[PDB]
Amino acid sequence: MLCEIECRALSTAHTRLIHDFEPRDALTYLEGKNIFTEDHSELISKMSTRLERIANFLRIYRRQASELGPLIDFFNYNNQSHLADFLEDYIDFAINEPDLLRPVVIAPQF
Amino acid sequence: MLCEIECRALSTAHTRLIHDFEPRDALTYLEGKNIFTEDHSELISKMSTRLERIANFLRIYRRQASELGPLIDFFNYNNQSHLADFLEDYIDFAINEPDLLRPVV
Amino acid sequence: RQMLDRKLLLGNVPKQMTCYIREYHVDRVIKKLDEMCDLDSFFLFLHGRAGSGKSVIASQALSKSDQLIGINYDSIVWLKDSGTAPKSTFDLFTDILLMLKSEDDLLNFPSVEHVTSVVLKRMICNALIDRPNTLFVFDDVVQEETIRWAQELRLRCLVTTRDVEISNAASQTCEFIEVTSLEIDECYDFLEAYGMPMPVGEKEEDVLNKTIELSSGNPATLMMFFKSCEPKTFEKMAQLNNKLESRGLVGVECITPYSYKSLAMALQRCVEVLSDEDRSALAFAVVMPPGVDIPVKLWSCVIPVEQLDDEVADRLKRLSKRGALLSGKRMPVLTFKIDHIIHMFLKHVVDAQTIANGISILEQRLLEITVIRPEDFPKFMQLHQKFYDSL
Amino acid sequence: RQMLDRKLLLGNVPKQMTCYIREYHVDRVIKKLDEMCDLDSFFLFLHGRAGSGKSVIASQALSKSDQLIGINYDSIVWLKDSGTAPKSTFDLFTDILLMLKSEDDLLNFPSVEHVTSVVLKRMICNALIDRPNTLFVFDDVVQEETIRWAQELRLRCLVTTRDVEISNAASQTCEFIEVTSLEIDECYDFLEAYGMPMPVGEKEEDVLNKTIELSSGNPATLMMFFKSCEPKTFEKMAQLNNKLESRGLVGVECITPYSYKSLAMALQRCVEVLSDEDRSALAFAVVMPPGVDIPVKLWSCVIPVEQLDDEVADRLKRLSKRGALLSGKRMPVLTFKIDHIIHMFLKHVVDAQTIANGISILEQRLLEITVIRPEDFPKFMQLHQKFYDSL
Ligand SMILES: Nc1ncnc2c1ncn2[C@@H]1O[C@H](COP(=O)(O)OP(=O)(O)OP(=O)(O)O)[C@@H](O)[C@H]1O
Ligand SMILES: Nc1ncnc2c1ncn2[C@@H]1O[C@H](COP(=O)(O)OP(=O)(O)OP(=O)(O)O)[C@@H](O)[C@H]1O
Ligand SMILES: [Mg+2]
Ligand SMILES: [Mg+2]
Repeated sequence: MLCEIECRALSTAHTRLIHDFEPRDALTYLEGKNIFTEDHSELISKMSTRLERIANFLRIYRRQASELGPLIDFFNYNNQSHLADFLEDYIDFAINEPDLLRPVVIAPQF
Repeated sequence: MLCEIECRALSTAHTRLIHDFEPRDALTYLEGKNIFTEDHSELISKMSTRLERIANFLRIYRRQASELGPLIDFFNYNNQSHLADFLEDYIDFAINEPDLLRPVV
Repeated sequence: RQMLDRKLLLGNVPKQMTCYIREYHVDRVIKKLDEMCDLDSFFLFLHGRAGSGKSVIASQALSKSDQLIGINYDSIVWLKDSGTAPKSTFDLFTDILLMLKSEDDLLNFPSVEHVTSVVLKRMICNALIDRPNTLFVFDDVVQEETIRWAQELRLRCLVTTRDVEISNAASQTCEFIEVTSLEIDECYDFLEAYGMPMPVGEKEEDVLNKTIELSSGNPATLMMFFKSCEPKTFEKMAQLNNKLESRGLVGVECITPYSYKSLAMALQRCVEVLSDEDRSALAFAVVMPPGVDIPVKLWSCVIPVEQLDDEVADRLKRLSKRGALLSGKRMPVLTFKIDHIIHMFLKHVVDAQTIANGISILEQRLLEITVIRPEDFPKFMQLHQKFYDSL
Repeated sequence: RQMLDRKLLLGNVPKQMTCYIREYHVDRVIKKLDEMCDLDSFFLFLHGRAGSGKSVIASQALSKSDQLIGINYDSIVWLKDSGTAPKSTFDLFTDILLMLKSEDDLLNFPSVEHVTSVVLKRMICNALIDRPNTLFVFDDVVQEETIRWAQELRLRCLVTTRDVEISNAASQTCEFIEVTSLEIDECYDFLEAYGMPMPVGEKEEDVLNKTIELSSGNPATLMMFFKSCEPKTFEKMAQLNNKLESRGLVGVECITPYSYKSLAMALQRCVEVLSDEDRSALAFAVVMPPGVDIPVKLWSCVIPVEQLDDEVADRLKRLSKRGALLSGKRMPVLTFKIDHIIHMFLKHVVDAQTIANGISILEQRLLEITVIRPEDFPKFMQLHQKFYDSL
């Protein structure tokens, strides 16, 4: 499982994961890095709308991974690096520099 | 682009690159050795906090250089040699030996 | 400012008052809430007398600043407690399970009631992962068991109550904001806001004053009185005040937004919960001058029960804490004061005969053998003869 | 350190205390548990007196060291027992079946009511596969049937209980850790932790040892005394001790993180479970010198039932091994002692008549032709006349 920090990130960066993203694109990369199952990919892969595949990808994902690695190491490869960069920035304004998360990486999207 | 070794180094020696360093100091030396662009230096040069200029210097850098040379050859000149020495030590405990950690504990 | 309203409505939060607002307090209930974000599982208590206006302030404190919802906390859950039965502390959480649930699967709602607590509790903290930093408002807590569970659920919530003792059972730190009686200057504003014959004449000013006195700043009962001004006349206000020191809130009772049309109906509940032996102590505390700073010994005279006359003080402190019925001033000397509002209700609901005997006992113990000092003058009935003759 | 909290919360484990933490013990409950990682289906008993603080220590022992959860055991299941009915030992396991179950299929959970014991038991050890490394905490056992269930299913257990004899039924791994009365030196720290005024004047210091002698190291009723001392002054403490010598624990009774407002309310339950004939023995213990090492024959005088006076001692041993109601020593001579707390409990509970009756019986057997030696002077010893006067 993740936690409040790693799940708060998937939620904060949600206005964005809706405008450009697709869970079908990540299913192959995750059945692989060992974080899914052949029913998992079935469940998220056959979904009429994308907000469905997205809400199932973010639900299923928060349970399966020991951390938020194999999803930054994916928006990179998928030419959606403007995404994996935002999330890695957010994970950094928490461990090393505390406090700075709310003024810097949280407010500019109110 | 770099790779996992050269990027694992910029990450391992990260507790340090936060306590004493500054991307403004290196921008001139890198627009020069041909590894940046006048928008690159603009993007990292106008940043309110340093952890911003640092995270952008380490993101932008990992894409641009064919290797991790023009950053050891900089902490040297910048009186921050205690840095370029740590990173050159790390690149050596992998360049001169074919053995590390495997998938373990 | 349109997303809030979506979130407010769905969290069952009432609309804030707009005509008149206790800014300082609303502005003090928002501040303390902002200070608590990183810290998880916290209690904010708005302890106050019955109808002291606590619940309205939570409506406003979550309705003025839009930061509280969206910026500081993602969602809101506002649930009214008012639980007295032992099943109530469990029933509240069943209503807090479906609240937290999705619009989908309210159809598949199971018999959660026929499920054990260890399941309702686990079942809640199992779905609570959906919403992080969730704020829960618990309008009107009477019992303490809820807190016991909540602390087992590592929960953070705002709390409107008339008592404060429950925190002792709790052990995760707490903060507090007391809804005091409406200050004199403030009241005026409240009236003007609601529109009242503007105070202008002397005898009238002196007549408008009397009004507040009886209410003694209780917002709810300051509303319940204002609604008795159909003629919109200060003269009428005088008339009502006169009716009060005789008939009591009963005559001034009226339909109001508040839960209790009559404040005596509210305070009832504050007199039932009261410790039984402690209940007696209070019951004989209706023989003292209203709104007067009066000594402990002078009280030792009417109150039931060696140099343990301190027992009088213990009752007066507990009674002042539970329901904030009483109030004790530490300095210069340990003295309490039966607020007119806290005084009239008891007077009308209790036994005059008890008070009569009570008054007798008072006089006796007094005989014994704003700077009042009956230390050397305990036996001073005439002092409040105006009050005593009433008995 | 964020994965634990996930695991603690889901295993329904309460938050560990922080103001005051025991050590040696917590460090002795962890050690023995590590030794038994290889061992399976073992019992750890935190046998101790009531309100003596056992349950809090399990909260801390599973909350300080993160190894216990993750390193030594994979998951935690902490369930409060408190079962008295015969259906209770079955009901506990129904709550331990859903605990062990998945978040999925709590909605599809069938009716355990129809499920029989052979089924609930088989049904549990059938799903227990998906949890090989699982520790179960059974806060507050007061029965043995549960121990039998555990022996049957081959299972691991931390156990908080007051009565230690329950383990006799089982024939598996059994170790023990006793939560003693808080030592004198320790107490100080506890109060210091709670910011109790610091001892300064000899007279004020005089009070210090006394409350302890009274509270005989009972954390709960120490917490209760603290909830009482709002003034926070040694004077307050003295006054409360006074109330107690005149009001028992009722005087110190108050709301607290304890499920119980009064300790007498707790100990009740320790006097109901008692063997009918053992109940009497306890009931007469009131007429004894409190916190005093006193001989068996001395007790033979008040206790109900020839050379077989050993039976009286038997009663004293059994009574001492059930919630630690009694306390006895072996050397120099077989003697017991009625902890001040239990003595007060007895005094306040037993028929006002019996107290005199018991002392009368003592007198009836008081005649015959710390190094107390009444073996040679029992007939003519009244060293506890002080206490005797209390009767
Ligand atoms: N700011 C306010 N503006 C207008 N009316 C108020 C205000 N505060 C209190 N009242 C009066 O009190 C009634 C509700 O009182 P409120 O619920 O705010 O007090 P309370 O402390 O919650 O009492 P309880 O604890 O019994 O819920 C309203 O119907 C109104 O008559
Ligand atoms: N380490 C501690 N720190 C603070 N309070 C304590 C501590 N230990 C015991 N207490 C007091 O005892 C109460 C709970 O006692 P606890 O549950 O630990 O004892 P217990 O042996 O479980 O009693 P029972 O067997 O009846 O459950 C707390 O509310 C607190 O007042
Ligand atoms: Mg209300
Ligand atoms: Mg307990």
